[PDB]
Amino acid sequence: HGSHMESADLRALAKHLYDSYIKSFPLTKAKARAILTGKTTDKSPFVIYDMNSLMMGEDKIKFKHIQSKEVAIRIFQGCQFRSVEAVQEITEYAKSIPGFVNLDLNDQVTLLKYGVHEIIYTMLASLMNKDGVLISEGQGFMTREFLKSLRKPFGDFMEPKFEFAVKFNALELDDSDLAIFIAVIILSGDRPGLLNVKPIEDIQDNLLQALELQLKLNHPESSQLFAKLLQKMTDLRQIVTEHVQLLQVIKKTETDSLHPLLQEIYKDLY
Ligand SMILES: Cc1c(C)n(Cc2ccc(C(C)(C)C(=O)O)cc2)c2ccc(C(=O)N[C@H](C)c3cccc(C4CC4)c3)cc12
Repeated sequence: HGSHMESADLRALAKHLYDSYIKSFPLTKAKARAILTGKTTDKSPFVIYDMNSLMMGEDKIKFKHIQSKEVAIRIFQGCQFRSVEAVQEITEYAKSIPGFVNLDLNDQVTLLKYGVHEIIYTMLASLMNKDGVLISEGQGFMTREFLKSLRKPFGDFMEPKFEFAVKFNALELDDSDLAIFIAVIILSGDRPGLLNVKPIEDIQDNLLQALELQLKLNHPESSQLFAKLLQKMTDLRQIVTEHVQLLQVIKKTETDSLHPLLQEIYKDLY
């Protein structure tokens, strides 16, 4: 429909959330895609396609701590070290969402608990194509087929992430669309264990309308793209369930997981 004063607010909200999306996250989908196509002035990332290429990229790494079994551990421990840094960047973006910090602190924890994994899955699509995924803030690129070649419990922990990304990146969403799409996931008013739901649903419905207005403007072709995104929010919860069910098996009937003190030692040291 036509414009008005309310449309001026949703476009300003979309820009405000976009400004926070650029600052909260260092590698946006715009630059992440520019690295994959080689059309960026930055150096080409190191490619990990076989076991031999992996034993050359680790020589560029500073540390050296964990045999064909230590590979599946170091690789898994790697994204675990980015997942902990992910929450740092996701929380800063969540705090920048207008009205999130005014919620109850117990709800802010509950929204971030069940929602951070879906954002990790969502933003992971911005870093990967049909061949591999960008790792270490665009410094490396690990092949999808190489992640399949890992040991049996670890050859299937990245594949659900690639299958969702191929269907998700087929929508050609940009940083402006993904900015509003993440906030809607954060402000999911039906997270198990919320205190005040009404103030959260007001923000989500406000973010939903700012998202639908964004998609109608930023995507003239392909109607019902807003309905396609809402189905992806339902797909993520099914994928996170299969991921958290697989993560508890590798952390209890496989690895030791990383020690709590060692993780903070590696964070502040390098
Ligand atoms: C498997 C893997 C993925 C898939 N990546 C991409 C990735 C991007 C972005 C995200 C988030 C969630 C932040 C996102 O933006 O969506 C997640 C995963 C990686 C990024 C870096 C590394 C990694 O080993 N680094 C260094 C070398 C490192 C740092 C500390 C400790 C160690 C080893 C214990 C000694 C290694 C691994 C991976």
